[PDB]
Amino acid sequence: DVTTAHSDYEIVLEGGSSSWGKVKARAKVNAPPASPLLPADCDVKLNVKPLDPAKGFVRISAVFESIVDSTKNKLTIEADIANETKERRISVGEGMVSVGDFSHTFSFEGSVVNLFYYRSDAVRRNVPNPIYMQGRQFHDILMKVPLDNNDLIDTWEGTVKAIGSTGAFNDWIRDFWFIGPAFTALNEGGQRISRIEVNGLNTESGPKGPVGVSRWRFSHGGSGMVDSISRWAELFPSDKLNRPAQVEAGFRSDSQGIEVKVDGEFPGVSVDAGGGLRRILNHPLIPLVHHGMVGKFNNFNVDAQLKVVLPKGYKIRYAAPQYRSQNLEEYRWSGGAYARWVEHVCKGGVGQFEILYAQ
Amino acid sequence: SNGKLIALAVGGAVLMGALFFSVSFLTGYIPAPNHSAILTPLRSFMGWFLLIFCASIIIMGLGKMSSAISDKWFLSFPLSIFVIVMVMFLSLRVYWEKGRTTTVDGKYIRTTAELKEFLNK
Amino acid sequence: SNGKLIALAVGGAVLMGALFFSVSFLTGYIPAPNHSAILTPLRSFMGWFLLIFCASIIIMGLGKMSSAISDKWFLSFPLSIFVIVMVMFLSLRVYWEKGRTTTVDGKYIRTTAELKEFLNK
Amino acid sequence: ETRSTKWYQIFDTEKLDDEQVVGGHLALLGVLGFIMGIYYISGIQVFPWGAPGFHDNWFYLTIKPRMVSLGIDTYSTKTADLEAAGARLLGWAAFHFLVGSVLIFGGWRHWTHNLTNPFTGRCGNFRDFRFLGKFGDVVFNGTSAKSYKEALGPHAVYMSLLFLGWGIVMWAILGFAPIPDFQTINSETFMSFVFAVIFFALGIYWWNNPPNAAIHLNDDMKAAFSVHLTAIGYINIALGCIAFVAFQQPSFAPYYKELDKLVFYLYGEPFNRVSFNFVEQGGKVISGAKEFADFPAYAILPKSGEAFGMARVVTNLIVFNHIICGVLYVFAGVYHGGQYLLKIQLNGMYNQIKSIWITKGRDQEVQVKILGTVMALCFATMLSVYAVIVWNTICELNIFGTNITMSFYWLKPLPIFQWMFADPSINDWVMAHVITAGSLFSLIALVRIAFFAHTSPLWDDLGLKKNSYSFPCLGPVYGGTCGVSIQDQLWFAMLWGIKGLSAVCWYIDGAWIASMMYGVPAADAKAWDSIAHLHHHYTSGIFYYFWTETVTIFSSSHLSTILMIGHLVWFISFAVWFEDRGSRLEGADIQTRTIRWLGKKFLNRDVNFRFPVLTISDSKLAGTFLYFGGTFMLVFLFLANGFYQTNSPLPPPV
Amino acid sequence: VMALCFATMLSVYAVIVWNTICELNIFGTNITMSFYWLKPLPIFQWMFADPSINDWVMAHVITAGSLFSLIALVRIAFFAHTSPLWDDLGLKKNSYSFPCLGPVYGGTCGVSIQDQLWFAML
Amino acid sequence: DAAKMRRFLFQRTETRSTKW
Ligand code: BCL
Ligand code: BCL
Ligand code: BCL
Ligand code: BCL
Ligand code: BCL
Ligand code: BCL
Ligand code: CLA
Ligand SMILES: CCCCCCCCCCCCCCCC(=O)OC[C@@H](CO[C@H]1O[C@@H](CO)[C@H](O)[C@@H](O)[C@@H]1O)OC(=O)CCCCCCCCCCCCCCC
Ligand SMILES: CCCCCCCCCCCCCCCC(=O)OC[C@@H](CO[C@H]1O[C@@H](CO)[C@H](O)[C@@H](O)[C@@H]1O)OC(=O)CCCCCCCCCCCCCCC
Ligand code: SF4
Ligand SMILES: [Ca+2]
Repeated sequence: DVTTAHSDYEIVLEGGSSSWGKVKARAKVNAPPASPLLPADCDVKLNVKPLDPAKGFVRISAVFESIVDSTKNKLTIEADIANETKERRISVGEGMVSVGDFSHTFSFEGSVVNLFYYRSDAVRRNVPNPIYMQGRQFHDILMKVPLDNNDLIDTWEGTVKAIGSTGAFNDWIRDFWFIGPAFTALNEGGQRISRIEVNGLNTESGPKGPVGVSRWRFSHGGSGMVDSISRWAELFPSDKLNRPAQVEAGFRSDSQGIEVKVDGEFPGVSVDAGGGLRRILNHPLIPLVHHGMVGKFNNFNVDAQLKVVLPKGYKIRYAAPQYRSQNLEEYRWSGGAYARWVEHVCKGGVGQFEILYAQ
Repeated sequence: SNGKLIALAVGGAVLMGALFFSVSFLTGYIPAPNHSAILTPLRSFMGWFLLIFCASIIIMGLGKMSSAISDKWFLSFPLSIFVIVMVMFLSLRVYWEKGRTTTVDGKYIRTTAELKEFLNK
Repeated sequence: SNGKLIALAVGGAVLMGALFFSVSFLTGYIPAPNHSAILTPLRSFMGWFLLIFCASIIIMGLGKMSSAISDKWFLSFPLSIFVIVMVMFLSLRVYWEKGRTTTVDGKYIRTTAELKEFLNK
Repeated sequence: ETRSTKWYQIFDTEKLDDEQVVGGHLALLGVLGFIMGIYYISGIQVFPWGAPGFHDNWFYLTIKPRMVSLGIDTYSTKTADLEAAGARLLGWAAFHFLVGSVLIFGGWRHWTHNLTNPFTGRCGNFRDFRFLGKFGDVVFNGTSAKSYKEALGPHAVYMSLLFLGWGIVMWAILGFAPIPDFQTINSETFMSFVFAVIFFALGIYWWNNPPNAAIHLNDDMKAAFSVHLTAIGYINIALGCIAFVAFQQPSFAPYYKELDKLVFYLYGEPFNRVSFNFVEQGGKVISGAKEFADFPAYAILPKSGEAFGMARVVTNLIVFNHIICGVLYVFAGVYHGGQYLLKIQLNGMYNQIKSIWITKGRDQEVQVKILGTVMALCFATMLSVYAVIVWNTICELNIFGTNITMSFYWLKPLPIFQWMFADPSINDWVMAHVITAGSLFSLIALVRIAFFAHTSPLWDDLGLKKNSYSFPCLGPVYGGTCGVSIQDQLWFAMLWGIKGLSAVCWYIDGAWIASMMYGVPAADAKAWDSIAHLHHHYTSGIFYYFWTETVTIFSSSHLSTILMIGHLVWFISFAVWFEDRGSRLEGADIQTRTIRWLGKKFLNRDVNFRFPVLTISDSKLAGTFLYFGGTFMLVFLFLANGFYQTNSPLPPPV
Repeated sequence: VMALCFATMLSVYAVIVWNTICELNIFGTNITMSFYWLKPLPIFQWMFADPSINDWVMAHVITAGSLFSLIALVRIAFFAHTSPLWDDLGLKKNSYSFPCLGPVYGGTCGVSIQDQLWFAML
Repeated sequence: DAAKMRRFLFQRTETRSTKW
């Protein structure tokens, strides 16, 4: 008849100008995953360390350790992203991609440009909390993959041959880049992927072995739903990185269901809301719109508890849905309206849940 | 499990009953007092037919519900069992026996001493 | 199977014999008439010990002869077996019972009329 | 990963959460209240309106001495005092119907996670709650238990609350004030308050400090459920032991001993018979001959309680019930526990558990030594006592030129223990050693489940693992490997247990155990009562028990139907327990083809059935159930046929 | 053989069970409703002294008791090496005293002819 | 001692052999 979800959430925030918050999330679901291969398990690790305050540069790391249908898959990234201007942001990094007995490394020199179709004062004035901002992003990519394996060489030779013989390579590459249902995800979040542009595909010798080099540049536009475009300044609290921040998560999946664990501190959890009042950051829309894609296949009953811990002297001025209980410094959400909003947002809804806490 | 399959069972039962009734008119058995010659065989066959029929339905009925029980029967099965037990105790006092043991006069005997006196006289 | 292996069996049986022999004093039981207090546990212990010894020897003996029986036992085994029933039948009429029973005077009873009449007198 | 989609694994701990468990337990206590309210209606001797009541049933006899003790039921021979009693039983039956309906409602919504009440229009949280408003806020600092360990304090509190409630109920509704003297029912109210104080204090000490013992039990529901069942079974065995000593104490005479003086009319007991030519008319019997002529045609006849010995029959039916179950639950606690030890050995969490309840038996070296001590002590005891019983049997049958003088009549429990038996005799020395041997025997199958769930000293030698708990065997390899899983070792604990489970039935029915043959008309069978100065005449010997006890079974048309049904069920276990599973699989194939061929030739339409056959593991399951159910469907007849031990011994026949 | 064994073990057992139920007055039935009128036909009456239902049942019990143990004998005669099931399961009965092939196929214990001999004695 | 132990079970097997 029905299934059941059980989940636990937790946000601990500091006082003053600090935007630092600790987030812990535990979930357990009893329906099969939409993945056409099971069991599929996955652990992800993100760590960001500030290099220098004046430059604004930071070192970000990412490790992916996932076993898919008994096939070990690992992707590693180490990069140096910094703020150049309000719309440009350059990143220099290295990474490794290993699948079973296959592995290849890569080095990239990249910059992302983000522009808003309009910037009007009246919107800013008349709007206290703007959700949708219309925009576009442009990526400059200089990939450096050494052709160590027999297979790498063949993938490169084939790629060059394909470009040479097929005029529609810029268009049909979007059918490869977004594999299975990721392509349908594009239309779902109101995101348009423009055709890639190959500046150059030149083999350059390296001390180790021949290095296939690609210099490409692409763009993609968001109707407003996309958070990378609508929220470009908020997803990189580099200047608020006074101390190293880490987000650690992982999940297990198979015919029986999904088990998920998430934990970590980072800045930007709390943002100014006006009139001296602070507020939890607006929920990302892309994750909700992307989970409604797989969350609408099994009728489920929700068992979710959201424990929010505020700073000393800091109480909430307003929340909808209202906290079921309060216990001193901490406030609790469970049941009633909140476990309707959870069923709303776990199936793809993006309805607002706002908490305002003032000193 | 339609048409002739169930047709066959009814035909077989009728044939067995006729054979049991027929054999008697030639078995040469003296009938019991105040009993019909045609009735004795008919009553005996019905009792024999019911025992196999009851055993057969119970065997397939338990089999039908052994592979068709789940989490959904968590409340219904325990309630149905209680209902059968309840309609059973009522039968003890509404069909099997009406009231507790009483004498022709309508008196009761609930003590060993009262019984002992009854036994002697 | 030498020295201490057999000594443990014999010593173990002996020490056990004292336990019951010592337990009887601890029990302080009222003995059967015309039967010594020391004698009752010794008699009980020997019978129990003989029963366990007999079971162990029968099992070991069957195991020893079960795999050792070949073509050479074709005549000896069948002759030895008549040598168990033979010595047993003789023992039955020599040790177990002496003669077909007769009355204290020495008369015999082999007829129902004699049994119908002898019992009356 | 062996299949678990069987119909009898639907309610497994793997398929349920903590919230569902609570719902499952509640969804049964409500049913239990509905059951308890039917054992009360049936016990109405005369209706409130004056119509005659219900004939005696065994389901109400085992609770009648309790309702008499609490005042709901009376032993009065007068209908006026027996007409009020009927009204009360109706009150408590209707009351248990109402409270049961609440617990089922509070179990259906608990099971469906739907904890919403219409009057308050607010849904409660299972993860955290105040617990009965302010009462819980003052005691649990406004919070709820977050784990099984943290649930001990709140769970203990609940027990104190329940005890306090029972005490208030006895004082206010049943009128028993708490007088602290232990010869009256009024002491069950005094100790209902002392216990409510001990538990509440104990429930606060465990809430402030949660227990760290068996920390791994918090992680798995089945691990904790099995330790509770190994504990509940021992508790139940203790309750059976205590109810035997207490129910025949002088202070319990007004409730258990009083049954002897009454006349009982059990259903299915001998009734007034009639002639073949019987034609009953309304006004009078015509041209018919009816037996007794003191009751109406087909009326259950009376039965003298004193002759029947109902005070000890009811004591036995209750004492044995809480022991037949207590040992079943100990067996299941080890089974469902080793069922969890297989998982931690498969996913490998066993070597990292620091609990001394798992760490103590880590090494195989100790395992063989522990099992080698249970095995050696069972041998030295099941032999020492069997040879005594066999020797006593030989001595009194005058076999091998021996007499009842050479028997073990002088052997009896030591003076230190004599207080444990009303009348000390070899029948008591043997029974203690039989239970000791009967426990160490079935303990071997239990130590095996605890230690050899996955790998044994032999399988580690043979290079094999026991991947499942319900795998019948590994083929005919190495001469054969059948019955090696822990589910099969559970069966060999239930099957081996039937001996000590029968040494209890025999010993509480007043039978002789020190000899296979006691009381038969043979050389020295009737010379026991005087050779050992027995103050009681035991009903019969181990073998002669079946002959004497069954004289009353054959006289009853319902006790004899049980005898037939119970035997029919038991031998059918041979069909699924013998090594004929391959033969059944072939046979069925012939039956399917034969039926297909008969249908084909006989009817134009061809209909096939593909006859099914159970698997060995599915065979050993139905096998033990048919063997155990059949073996104790008939043990009931020994206890319910009457208690026929007497306090007058027999002089030697000579 | 199996069909005859079934139609005769169920026809005579239900008579014995029914007679038992009628004699114990279970389900309000008197010995009058039992098969006391069923006895061997007149043609066979010479085989018995004081012919009765005790004689009709005994003939059918032996008939059922022979056809029952005959099933284990027809299987020794016909399935010594192979059976319709093991030709289906692609197996050979190499031997007369092999216990089972192991847990496989829900298990296959008691399939040799020595075991079928045991099920004829039992 | 595994080998020596297995030579025994092998001395009592389900395969064809000579019996008393
Ligand atoms: C997903 C939506 C957008 C996207 C969003 C962004 C954003 C936002 C920016 C980049 C920028 C970059 N993008 Mg892009 N990018 C996309 C598609 C691509 C593709 C592709 C395979 O098609 C490529 C090759 C690139 C390439 C690049 C790099 C040149 C550059 C730095 C990446 C990096 O270091 O990641 C690191 C490697 C990872 C695996 C990180 C993954 C992080 C995930 C997505 C979010 C984790 C944060 C979590 C929610 C909160 C954590 C807090 C902790 C403190 C970390 N983009 C799509 C279209 N891209 C960056 C830039 O401006 O460079 C100048 C940057 O700021
Ligand atoms: C009978 C001998 C053993 C026994 C042997 C087995 C076996 C064998 C099995 C279980 C299984 C189960 N046992 Mg156990 N179990 C016993 C005593 C208990 C007791 C108790 C009353 O104290 C409880 C609460 C449990 C609990 C449970 C569940 C964890 C699980 C699934 C139950 C189910 O779906 O039943 C069926 C559901 C029904 C509605 C049918 C009626 C069941 C009634 C309510 C009694 C419940 C207990 C009974 C033994 C369940 C199994 C019946 C089968 C015919 C064997 N066992 C005793 C100790 N148990 C299964 C499992 O998954 O184990 C890991 C399993 O395979
Ligand atoms: C709970 C499910 C059912 C129910 C099922 C039963 C059952 C089952 C029985 C009764 C019986 C009784 N019930 Mg009722 N009963 C229910 C609801 C009620 C309510 C109520 C408040 O609604 C009342 C007043 C009663 C009243 C009564 C009495 C007429 C009678 C004797 C009770 C007794 O001895 O209590 C004493 C109770 C306590 C002292 C509470 C404490 C019990 C403790 C927790 C158990 C410890 C035992 C053991 C040692 C555990 C050890 C492990 C731990 C170390 C503790 N019932 C509901 C509807 N009722 C009994 C009967 O008829 O006997 C003939 C009986 O056996
Ligand atoms: C005998 C009653 C049963 C039971 C039957 C019910 C019933 C009936 C209802 C609930 C419902 C509720 N159950 Mg429950 N439930 C039991 C045990 C618990 C326990 C526990 C582990 O002790 C907890 C935390 C809960 C949790 C909850 C609440 C959050 C929820 C609230 C709605 C409502 O009407 O609330 C009022 C209750 C609260 C706000 C919680 C605090 C008070 C206590 C815990 C409530 C249970 C009854 C109480 C223990 C009875 C007396 C015990 C005495 C010793 C006699 N139940 C008790 C033992 N449960 C509701 C539901 O499902 O609605 C659809 C509901 O109406
Ligand atoms: C002569 C010694 C008898 C004997 C006579 C008694 C007497 C007498 C009493 C008990 C009683 C008891 N017996 Mg005992 N008991 C024996 C052997 C055993 C064995 C055993 C398997 O070894 C066990 C587990 C028990 C168990 C028990 C307890 C139920 C109880 C504990 C006190 C006790 O023994 O006090 C007294 C103990 C001793 C005087 C010495 C005990 C010596 C130990 C036990 C070594 C003997 C074992 C022996 C090696 C077995 C032989 C095996 C061979 C190798 C074939 N007995 C031997 C066979 N037993 C008491 C009770 O309540 O009975 C109802 C009691 O009064
Ligand atoms: C009313 C018919 C009764 C019956 C009543 C009698 C009577 C009466 C006599 C015998 C006697 C005999 N019975 Mg018969 N017998 C029946 C069925 C069987 C079956 C069988 C398994 O089908 C067998 C193998 C036997 C075997 C035998 C021989 C021992 C002997 C042979 C002569 C004979 O039958 O003459 C008479 C035969 C008939 C009048 C008709 C026979 C009909 C055929 C044989 C089958 C009947 C239908 C079948 C049973 C349908 C049942 C299907 C089930 C519902 C599944 N009977 C049925 C149940 N049987 C004689 C003897 O010596 O007894 C001691 C004897 O006097
Ligand atoms: C009453 C007990 C009983 C019954 C009815 C059967 C019946 C059967 N056995 Mg089994 N068997 C039993 C005991 C029993 N056996 C025991 C104790 C053992 C161990 C030695 C075996 C060992 C065994 C083996 C090894 C094999 C069978 C096989 C068979 C089947 C072949 C015979 C046939 O086709 O029709 C025979 C005739 C009938 C069945 C007529 C029906 C008789 C009555 C009316 C059945 C209904 C009564 C029943 C007890 C009701 C239960 C009530 C409940 C309260 C218990 C048959 C279904 C073979 C087979 O093909 O397996 C499928 C096979 O290979 N038997
Ligand atoms: C299933 C697997 C294993 C089997 C064990 C499980 C079942 C055990 C369930 C206990 C069974 C008891 C039943 C009810 C208690 C009862 O009877 O108590 C009274 C009393 C006699 O009372 C009177 O009874 C009359 C009946 O004839 C007499 O005529 C009269 O003379 C006598 O006075 O009995 C004892 O003293 C009890 C003896 C046994 C002594 C226990 C010894 C065991 C202790 C030592 C260790 C054992 C455990 C070893 C480890 C496994
Ligand atoms: C391994 C499985 C099988 C086991 C072995 C079975 C072989 C035995 C073979 C049956 C024979 C028994 C032998 C002893 C002879 C004996 O009794 O003969 C006399 C007479 C009665 O004599 C008197 O007996 C009194 C005792 O109460 C009475 O009170 C009195 O009234 C009556 O006159 O019995 C018959 O007429 C014999 C009935 C059975 C009728 C045989 C029907 C079988 C024939 C048909 C086919 C059967 C085979 C089917 C194929 C397998
Ligand atoms: S008969 Fe059964 S237990 Fe024996 S070897 Fe074959 S499958 Fe295993
Ligand atoms: Ca008895």
